Amino acid sequence: QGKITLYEDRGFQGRHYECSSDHTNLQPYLSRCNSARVDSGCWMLYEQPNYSGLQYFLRRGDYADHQQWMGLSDSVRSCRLIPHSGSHRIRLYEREDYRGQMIEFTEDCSCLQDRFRFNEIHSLNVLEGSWVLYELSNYRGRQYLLMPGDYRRYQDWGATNARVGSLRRVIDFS
Repeated sequence: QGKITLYEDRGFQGRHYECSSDHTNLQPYLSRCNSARVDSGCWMLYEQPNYSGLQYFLRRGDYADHQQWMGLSDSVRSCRLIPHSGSHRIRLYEREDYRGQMIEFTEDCSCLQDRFRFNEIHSLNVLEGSWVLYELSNYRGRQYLLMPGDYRRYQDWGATNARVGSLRRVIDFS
C-alpha cells in the first residue's frame, strides 16, 4: 500500500496529514496542500473533491511545491491511492469500442509516435498495471490515470480529447 504526507503549506510546514487510503475530501484536514511526500506507492491528487477535476500523478519522492507534481492548479481537496503493480499490459485502440488499429505495450513509452502512428487514443484495454497517458511526449503536459478495466471512449477518464503522446505504467515497488 502507499503512504504520503500532505502539508497545507509548502516546504512541508503548517498543518500536515498522512493518507494511507483513498480520500474524497481533504478540505477538513488540508485547505491547500502546496507540498507532499510519498514514502511508497503511487498517489494521485485531484483538484476537485471525489476525483471530479484535474489529476496529478505522484510517485515515491519528496515534493516541497505543487508545481513539482505537475500541479497545474493549486488547491487539491481529494486524493486517491493507485492500486496494481504486478504485470503491466495495455492495448490502446485507435477508435472507440476497441475499433480500428490497435497496439499493445508492456513498458514505458516516452515517444508513442515511434510505436503508434495515431496521435490520439479513443479507447484502450488495461489488463494489469495501471497506466498514465500524457497529452504529449517526454511527459510534460496533462496526465490521465487508466485503472485495470475496459475503456471504449476517452470520456471514461474524463478527457477533453484522445490526443496521446506517451504512457507509463504505475509501479508501487519503486
